[PDB]
Amino acid sequence: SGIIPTLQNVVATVNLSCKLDLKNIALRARNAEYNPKRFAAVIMRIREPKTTALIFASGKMVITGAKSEKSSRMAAQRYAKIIHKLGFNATFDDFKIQNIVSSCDIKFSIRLEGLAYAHSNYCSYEPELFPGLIYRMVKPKIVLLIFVSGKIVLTGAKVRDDIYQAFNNIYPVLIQHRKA
Amino acid sequence: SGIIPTLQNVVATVNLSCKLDLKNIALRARNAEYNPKRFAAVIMRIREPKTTALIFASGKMVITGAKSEKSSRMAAQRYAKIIHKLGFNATFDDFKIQNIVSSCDIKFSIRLEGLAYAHSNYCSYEPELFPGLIYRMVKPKIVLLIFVSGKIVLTGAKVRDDIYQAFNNIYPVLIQHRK
Repeated sequence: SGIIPTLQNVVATVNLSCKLDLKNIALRARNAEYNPKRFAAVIMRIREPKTTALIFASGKMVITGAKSEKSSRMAAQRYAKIIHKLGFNATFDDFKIQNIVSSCDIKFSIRLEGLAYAHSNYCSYEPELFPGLIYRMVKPKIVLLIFVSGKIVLTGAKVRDDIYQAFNNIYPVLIQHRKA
Repeated sequence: SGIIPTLQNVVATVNLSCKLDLKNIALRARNAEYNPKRFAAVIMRIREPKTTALIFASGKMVITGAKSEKSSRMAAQRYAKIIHKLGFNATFDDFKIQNIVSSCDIKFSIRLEGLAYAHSNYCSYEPELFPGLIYRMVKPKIVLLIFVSGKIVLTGAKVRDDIYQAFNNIYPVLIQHRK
């Protein structure tokens, strides 16, 4: 856990050109399952690197678990190829990153009460209801979760640059609220 | 905990017209303390209803703990009156609600994974990092925290109406992911 945000998860979507028989994908695929009472999609997993694909009846596919935009796109391509080798007429259309989650560690403790009451129109802190402080940044559009320990989670990014920009914005605020 | 959002906390600010001696407020006030190494403001509390005021050297005051907009304003007025009775020349200027937090309970469990992967551009779910699902609503501007238990917390509202509208918006999504 470094000071510069490390990507923890990238979620992407792609549209397959055709409707897929989910039960049959689960039957033929070596590492895919379909239990519609547990989850309304085929769950298919690749081991290296570790990702998961959620394959919906509509032909939409969600790819999750990747640690970068590049790794997300490569994973999506691999799942498409797996589905094509199973005999379905899918195409790879409209790949799009939907969310990027990241974290960092400033290595000092934060007095969350001080931060919350100094910036009450941008954040919420209610430890009875949730742990840590929720900061809604507007420029860029990022939601930060700020913890007493100095761990920071940044959510909602669509491109990496917004993650870094958001952290550059918040850092001088965090330093103002350091505690022992 | 009802289905309609109940306000849990209202945070407001007001500007006092004058700089205040924080040590002296803490000395003279029956229920106020000042420990600058612990918190950089006077902390003053009134018992009924329970609220807390944070009084800053700049003359800015934050009022917290109120359960409605009306109770927030009445509390702010009471703190101002307390400060005025202590001998400071403060005025009550620019009262403003900054945040309203609320909660409700839909009384069924939610498959958070289903909601997250159906709406991944609006929400984040990473239980290794945080509990429950964080949903950033745009219209109105509200952040919702959605828990497996069916408890919902709505944050970031400036007026009550936005809380209700945000919950009206999310409810049909939650019902789609019941477990």
